[PDB]
Amino acid sequence: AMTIKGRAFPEGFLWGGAVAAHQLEGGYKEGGKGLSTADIMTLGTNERPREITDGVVAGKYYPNHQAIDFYHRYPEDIELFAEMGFKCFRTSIAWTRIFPNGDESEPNEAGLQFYDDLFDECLKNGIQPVVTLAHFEMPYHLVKQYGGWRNRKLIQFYLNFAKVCFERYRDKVTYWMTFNEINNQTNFESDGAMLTDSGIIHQPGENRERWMYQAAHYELVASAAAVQLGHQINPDFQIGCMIAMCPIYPLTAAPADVLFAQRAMQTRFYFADVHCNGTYPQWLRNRFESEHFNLDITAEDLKILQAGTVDYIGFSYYMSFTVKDTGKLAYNEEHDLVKNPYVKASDWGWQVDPVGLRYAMNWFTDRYHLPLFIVENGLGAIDKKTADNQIHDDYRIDYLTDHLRQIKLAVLEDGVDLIGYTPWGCIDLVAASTGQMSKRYGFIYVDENDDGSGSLKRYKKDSFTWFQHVIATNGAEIE
Amino acid sequence: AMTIKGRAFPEGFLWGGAVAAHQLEGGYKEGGKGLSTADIMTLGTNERPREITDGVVAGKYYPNHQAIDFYHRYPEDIELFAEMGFKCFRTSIAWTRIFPNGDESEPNEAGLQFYDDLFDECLKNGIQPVVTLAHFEMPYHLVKQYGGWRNRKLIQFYLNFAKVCFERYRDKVTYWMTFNEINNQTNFESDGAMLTDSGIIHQPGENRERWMYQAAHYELVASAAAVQLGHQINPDFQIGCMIAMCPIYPLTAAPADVLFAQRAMQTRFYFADVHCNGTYPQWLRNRFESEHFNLDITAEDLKILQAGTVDYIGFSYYMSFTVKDTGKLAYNEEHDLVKNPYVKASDWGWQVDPVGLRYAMNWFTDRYHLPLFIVENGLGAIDKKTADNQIHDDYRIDYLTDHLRQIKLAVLEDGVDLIGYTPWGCIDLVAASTGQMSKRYGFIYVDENDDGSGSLKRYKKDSFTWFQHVIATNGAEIE
Ligand SMILES: OC[C@H]1O[C@@H](O)[C@H](O)[C@@H](O)[C@@H]1O
Ligand SMILES: OC[C@H]1O[C@@H](O)[C@H](O)[C@@H](O)[C@@H]1O
Repeated sequence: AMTIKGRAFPEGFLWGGAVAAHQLEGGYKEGGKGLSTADIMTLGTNERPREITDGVVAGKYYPNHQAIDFYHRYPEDIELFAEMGFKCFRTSIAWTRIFPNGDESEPNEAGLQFYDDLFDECLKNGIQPVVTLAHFEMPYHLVKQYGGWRNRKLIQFYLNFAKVCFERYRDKVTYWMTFNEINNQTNFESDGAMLTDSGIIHQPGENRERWMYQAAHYELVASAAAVQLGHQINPDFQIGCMIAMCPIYPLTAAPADVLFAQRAMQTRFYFADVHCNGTYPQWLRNRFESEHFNLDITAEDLKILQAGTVDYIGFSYYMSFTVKDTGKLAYNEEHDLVKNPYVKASDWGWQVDPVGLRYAMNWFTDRYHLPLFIVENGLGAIDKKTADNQIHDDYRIDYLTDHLRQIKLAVLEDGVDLIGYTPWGCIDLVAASTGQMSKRYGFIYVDENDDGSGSLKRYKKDSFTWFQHVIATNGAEIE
Repeated sequence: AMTIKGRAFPEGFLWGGAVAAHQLEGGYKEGGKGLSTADIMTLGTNERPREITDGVVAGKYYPNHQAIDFYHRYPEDIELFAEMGFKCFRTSIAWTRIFPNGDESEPNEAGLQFYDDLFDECLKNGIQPVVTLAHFEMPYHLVKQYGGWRNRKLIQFYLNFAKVCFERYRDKVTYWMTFNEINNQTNFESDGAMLTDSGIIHQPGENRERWMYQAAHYELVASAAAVQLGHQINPDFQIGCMIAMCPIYPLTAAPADVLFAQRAMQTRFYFADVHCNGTYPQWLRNRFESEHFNLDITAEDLKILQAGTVDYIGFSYYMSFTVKDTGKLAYNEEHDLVKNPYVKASDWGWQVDPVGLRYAMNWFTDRYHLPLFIVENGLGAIDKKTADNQIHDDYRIDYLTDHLRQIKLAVLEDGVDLIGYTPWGCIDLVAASTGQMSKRYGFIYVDENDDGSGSLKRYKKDSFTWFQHVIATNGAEIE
């Protein structure tokens, strides 16, 4: 029964922080940038959904247009990351800075130069960029013109973008991921998931589930083609998938509940099966037939999938879910979840379950036997900044400490292969679900309110010093 | 929502029945046969354990000595199997008929001739033998002389036996399995599991768990060496493992219960991980270190394991288990199970859970992506034979029908790759746990009582006609 206190994480462990371009950069039309799917989502709340508009509508507030102005302020924000001691910085390359409309024959030089400048600023401070190519910010032109990822043509458009980035940043970036949280669209009834993952805005009469699987198929093919392409450009690239890991528990030991939870996880994680094993699960191929989807899946696609399996599994962890049998062995995330009575929840309703992260790490390890990278984890919570500009975020420290304890057990005791750990929203940024600044994740407070007002000044929260010390001690004190 | 009624199992499906040599043959010293570990186990009950004696003790009744005399009666019993329409017959080759003491330099010809005669009788009736090499009947001399599978020397002794069988029956047997229910010894406190799997009779002061893992290691190495050897002798052999598949559910959605059940299944099924993936799970290698086992595991062993992974997973299914968190993340099967309040149980306390078999089939498929073969399934129950020699075993038909429904769903809807299905104890035989005849599994009633008395006549139960019709219709009517 030996303590984990005093034992560090492995040597070479990548501590850092994670963001996405559209949530912090602002500068949404600077440098020739095109309009993205993030730029058409208005401000919402936990109770009122963001509105998805047909382009920019006069008079409406779009939080992603200016965000926190990291497009201009990155030198000073990176200084703060370096003060905390980050080894890496996980962000996205904005697709619309490189291919503003998506279907150009040549990339945008000003966009490429922006990321050279950003990555150089990181590297000058000893911080390695870790890059996600698709992160909920595809060109709105591809949505309007082609129907988004309904259209097979997007595979090549994505690959044109991937190729440019892999070549330009060949000597600057080692770790890449293809499609952020590709499996959010498991909830095929979620307008937000469908737009962010796939550029799908529902058309009357369409079969939502059918089109989700078609789009996901093309994305999986594009990912596999990109893994092969990237390795041709630089064989030392590590190219991963990115899975939203919300584990799903059975409510009870009733056999039907246990089978329903197994199918729920098969449904939410088939994307990982394809990314890692290179083949579709047969239950799901059988579903396509029994639901009469008639998907466009070719022999060439299947060959690409098998040849383009990933090097590691990047994943996010925030929460777990629970299900009971509904009477039909098919999981519909919009309707089939029940609240877990054993755990508490955040103010946005997200269940707090650190033990579930140890479960999840074992689940991925035993299924796939690949290295993992925790590329998002965090607690969205209200902060109050005091008169003397302090932020006493003990609630956020507690959440992160509790999750790190379970991660540390999974690494030291269970022997999970973990590349690194990057908390989400390390500088306060625009929330995805709601567009709120008030749902704060950061170690660094940004003085911007939900209505966009404020000085935009940055202040260190108490969690900044906490995480700085975790990094300095390589997690040794966590117990 | 299409019915499965009217849809058959796949073409080429192997229906049959399963037994083990020591449970039905009798003739325990005929033809030069040596004393086995089955021949030193006395009669018990659900409440009173079988006694394991040091060799044969005068005056005690050993049910396996004469069993049901299939050693002499096989021609007439096989006629009954052929009348039911079996495609295959799953049995073991008695290790002690081939190598009576285990360490001989040459095999026993009379033993080899017995299996030529038995297999020829099957094949003359169009029934293919399916053979398990080790099935709870190893030579007692190896236990006494070497300490059973505590001793590395048993690897070669097992391989001498395997080689002889593979060569002799090269043109008669396609499907082989190495070690029956290799994972029963997960319960390292079970005297029965330790003797039957591993030839281990506890010595005072020994660390039971440590020695279980050592023995299992040598058995896994022997299995992997045998897969390679068999394929050299006949590349068309299909050589499988044999896992006792009791799935383990969490009692509730409490995160600690879910993690404990995950570890319980990792513990009970690491054997499958080794047989299929070719490597130990890291959590378990870490356990060996933290429990200070100092196991004898060499680089050569690990190389053999990786090169000798199996062609298919043979498994038994009878029941499921449930667990709740005990406060320590280590599963001890003798103490850590709780009864599942959602299901009923047999008269020997075995939980009835057909849905769990669909769960299990998905669990193996998604973890390993190998074909499966259900080589045991059945209900041990009291039968009453009427005055007119009928046996109205509707309880047994019901159990088997309910399990076949779930199997059929797993094959037709979930797309699991299933080679065949062989109910256990197809002719009434001596129970393993207790040595009782009264715990009956068969389609064919044998008139022998728990004390060995009776005529030994065979009678068709109602389930015989039921299963004959399942085979004739290739399972099409099951709904
Ligand atoms: O992006 C953060 C989270 O958003 C939720 O809407 C999704 O369902 C999760 O899968 C995801 O991890
Ligand atoms: O042999 C039949 C059954 O015996 C029980 O004692 C074991 O625990 C099971 O794993 C096995 O399937």
